[PDB]
Amino acid sequence: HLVGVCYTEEEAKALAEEVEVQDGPNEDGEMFMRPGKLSDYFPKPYPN
Amino acid sequence: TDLELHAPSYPWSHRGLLSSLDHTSIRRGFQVYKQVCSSCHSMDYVAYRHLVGVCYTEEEAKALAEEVEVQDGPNEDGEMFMRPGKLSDYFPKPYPNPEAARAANNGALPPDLSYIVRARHGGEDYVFSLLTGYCEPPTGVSLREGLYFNPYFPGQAIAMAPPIYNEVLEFDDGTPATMSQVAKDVCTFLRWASEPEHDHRKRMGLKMLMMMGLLLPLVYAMKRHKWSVLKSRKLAYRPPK
Amino acid sequence: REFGHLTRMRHVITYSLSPFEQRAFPHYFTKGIPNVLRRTRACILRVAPPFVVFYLVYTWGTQEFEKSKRK
Amino acid sequence: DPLTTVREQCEQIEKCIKARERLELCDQRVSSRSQTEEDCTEELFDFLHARDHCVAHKLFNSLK
Amino acid sequence: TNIRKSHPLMKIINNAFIDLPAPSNISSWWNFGSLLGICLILQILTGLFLAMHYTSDTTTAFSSVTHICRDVNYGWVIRYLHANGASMFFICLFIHVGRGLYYGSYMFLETWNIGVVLLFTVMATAFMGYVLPWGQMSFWGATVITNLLSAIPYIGTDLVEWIWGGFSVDKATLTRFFAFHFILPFIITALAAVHLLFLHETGSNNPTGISSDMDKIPFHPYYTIKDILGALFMMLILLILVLFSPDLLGDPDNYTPANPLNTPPHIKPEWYFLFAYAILRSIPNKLGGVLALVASILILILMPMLHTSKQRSMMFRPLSQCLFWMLVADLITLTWIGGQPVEHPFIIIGQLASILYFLIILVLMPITSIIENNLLKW
Ligand code: HEC
Ligand code: HEM
Ligand code: HEM
Ligand SMILES: Cc1cc(C)c2nc(SCc3c(C)cccc3-n3nnn(C)c3=O)sc2c1
Ligand SMILES: Cc1cc(C)c2nc(SCc3c(C)cccc3-n3nnn(C)c3=O)sc2c1
Repeated sequence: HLVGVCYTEEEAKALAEEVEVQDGPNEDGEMFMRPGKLSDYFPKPYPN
Repeated sequence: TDLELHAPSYPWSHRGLLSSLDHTSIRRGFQVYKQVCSSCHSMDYVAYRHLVGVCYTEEEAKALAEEVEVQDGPNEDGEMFMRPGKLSDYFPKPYPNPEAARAANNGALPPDLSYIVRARHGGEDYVFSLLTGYCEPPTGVSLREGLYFNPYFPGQAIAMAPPIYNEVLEFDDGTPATMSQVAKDVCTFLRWASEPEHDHRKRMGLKMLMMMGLLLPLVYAMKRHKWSVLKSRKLAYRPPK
Repeated sequence: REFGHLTRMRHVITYSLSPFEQRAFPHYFTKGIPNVLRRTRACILRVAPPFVVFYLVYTWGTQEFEKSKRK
Repeated sequence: DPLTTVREQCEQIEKCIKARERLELCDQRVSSRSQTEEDCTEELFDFLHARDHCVAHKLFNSLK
Repeated sequence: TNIRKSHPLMKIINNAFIDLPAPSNISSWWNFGSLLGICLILQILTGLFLAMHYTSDTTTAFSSVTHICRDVNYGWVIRYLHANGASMFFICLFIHVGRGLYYGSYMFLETWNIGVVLLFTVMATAFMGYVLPWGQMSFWGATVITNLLSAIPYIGTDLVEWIWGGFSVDKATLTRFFAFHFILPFIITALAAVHLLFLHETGSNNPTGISSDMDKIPFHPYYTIKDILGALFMMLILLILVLFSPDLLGDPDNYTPANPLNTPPHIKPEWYFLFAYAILRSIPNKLGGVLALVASILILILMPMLHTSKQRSMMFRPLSQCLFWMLVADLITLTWIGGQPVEHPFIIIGQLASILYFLIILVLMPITSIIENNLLKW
């Protein structure tokens, strides 16, 4: 939502990179982790 | 080149217009599902509460699903709790992690079984002729490393090993457990799984036929009463001579 | 188009009886059977021979699909 | 055990020995030349159709 | 005074249903017009129940239909009423059209031309609804139509990437299929009111073809009781199907979810679209296939000007009656061929019966009526 408002698309992927997130389940693994995909909402600040 | 073979018709005890399902043969058929398959097959749409009043007492049913503990979501001071199953849980999925469940099966995903007799041209007559129709190849047909010959399958090459042979299970009421007694009970169960309203629709169909039998011959009597004025009239033509 | 404005008619008389003066079933299976045997004899030779042609094409059609396979 | 009883008793019928006749009449004839594409998966079906039609009429008495 | 004749609302009801002059010799082939109006109201109320629990998304479309048959109370009876009520609609509609063709009712020109429009709009409605459950015939039925709908020469490929939401099949794909399917039955209702407004100008035809102003009877009570009785006999037959055989007319292959990767062994539409499908597969072209499919419904509008007989109905014409049931036995042939696979016997039979459907209507019927005129000396 910030592309064309205050940032370009690069400067926006590279800011979603700055925090890695907790993705879902897959075979030969677990619910794994990964950096931001630019389709992610802003990361929440309290477990529950 | 090779071709079709169609299943014959068996006299099941629910093939009548008003015939119900045997609720004891459903009970013996859930145990063949929960101990012979469910290591290869899912039942994604059926829960444990769907079996209260069909084959198990609510308690006898809550005593099952204690037997399996299942993952639940994240909670505070936790991340992946585990807990015994409740009544609102669906039946557990066999091959954990999906699709790519083809490796345990030579690249043959084993299908979901919640709609399997409803989604086949032949119903439970097809799922009886295939489980008891496993045989040897004829003179010179081809076979891969992990596939078998079965005449009641479209290309005769099934990628499922014969899963019932004899004495594969022990029923808890003393019924002998031969090859034909089993697969008669996972055809009765798995017909209830496709069509769980089977017995309710056949008893509403009787309370509709008896009541139409009152209402219909008596609107027909009202019709014949009005139309008798026209059906009995006479006409004369008397022009001047 | 209402009732007293439809056509012009002269010299015809109508006699009718009340519905409560009549029997419900004067003749039901003693004229009902020979009258439908007259109405069936009038229609049969116009309606039946096209459907005897669909039968002979269905029977020949589902007999050259079986013998195409296995010699 | 009840199935193997029924399946053997109905394997001696005027349609199922008449099918077994052509089956081993052709079973013997495939294996000779070893460069042949001929199967007899056909021939098996004519026998299994004739036999399983008679099994279905008699098997469900002996069960449950 | 008489309040049936002076009240502003009760006047309209009295002129349309109570004091209407009607012929006295009307058969039970004239029952199927009000049966069609019962079948339309039934599909609307039942469909408005299913639309509160359906989800139009290609990941949860098949799963929201299994949920109503298992979880929601009385959802299984209402779902199979809707699927079997649509077969009931199409069997009454084919009786209705065949009646007006045998007895010459197409001479009511404004009533016949509104009817040909109504026939297109119910066929397009029933196509959109069979996409919505999204099993393996909703999938391979949707793609067969829309790669045949890319053979329109100048605007064709513009229209195929509009109905999927822009795309291939996704979550926003079946929102347009669903919104068309919601709206069209309410336009069918408005076209059926105009349909009856033009028939009120002449009244009805009758089985003899001859005008009957000298023999009218009031509509109430003679055809109010005869139409109630036929509607009860139709609700009996529909419930025999819902409660004793709810899967008899469908196909088992639509209980498998849609998979572009898996494979269905055959492609078979519903029974009431099987005659049009057999005409398509007889044309080795994709522009001449969609033309001959649309020309098989649009040939009905040429029936008023192809009429060369001195008489109106077929009751007194014995040679025209042999040709009428040659045409019915040819639509039975095209229904059987449409559900068979494409091999040698069913490929020549299918195209020799697509020729006979156009040869009877356009050539053999207008010549046979002139031979009959000449044997009666006009
Ligand atoms: C350990 C493996 C395994 C077990 C146990 C197993 N199956 Fe299968 N089954 C398969 C595989 C693999 C397939 C897919 C077959 C294929 O594609 O060739 C299959 C397919 C099927 C099909 C579908 C055939 C078709 O036409 O699609 C039915 C029905 C079936 N199994 C019934 C059962 C029943 C009933 C049981 C037990 C009571 C059972 N299976 C147990 C491996 C198994
Ligand atoms: C949803 C669709 C339809 C509805 C609700 C409907 C309704 C009716 C009704 C109630 C009547 C009067 C009673 C009767 O004769 O049965 C009628 C008559 C008629 N309809 Fe329809 N109809 C529909 C579709 C069609 C179609 C598809 C056609 C033709 C292509 C058509 C042509 C006619 C004709 C010609 C008449 C007058 C027949 C006569 O009096 O002999 N209608 N319709
Ligand atoms: C002339 C009227 C109609 C016809 C002929 C018709 C026909 C159909 C058909 C054939 C299906 C496929 C069902 C199946 O085979 O499983 C369907 C589905 C459906 N229809 Fe209709 N329909 C009509 C009116 C409506 C209306 C007015 C609505 C909504 C307001 C509606 C809502 C739905 C819904 C939600 C489905 C969901 C899928 C399902 O339930 O199977 N229908 N319709
Ligand atoms: C039970 C019931 C109730 C109602 C309210 C009803 N209404 C009709 S529509 C009547 C009509 C109109 C309005 C205009 C022109 C012709 C006809 N008409 N003439 N003969 N026939 C068979 C006709 O339908 S059927 C029917 C059945
Ligand atoms: C005017 C008109 C419009 C349309 C759009 C139309 N379409 C058909 S055939 C569609 C079909 C196929 C090819 C294959 C599988 C299933 C279905 N199918 N789709 N819906 N229903 C009820 C089906 O049977 S004729 C026809 C006539």
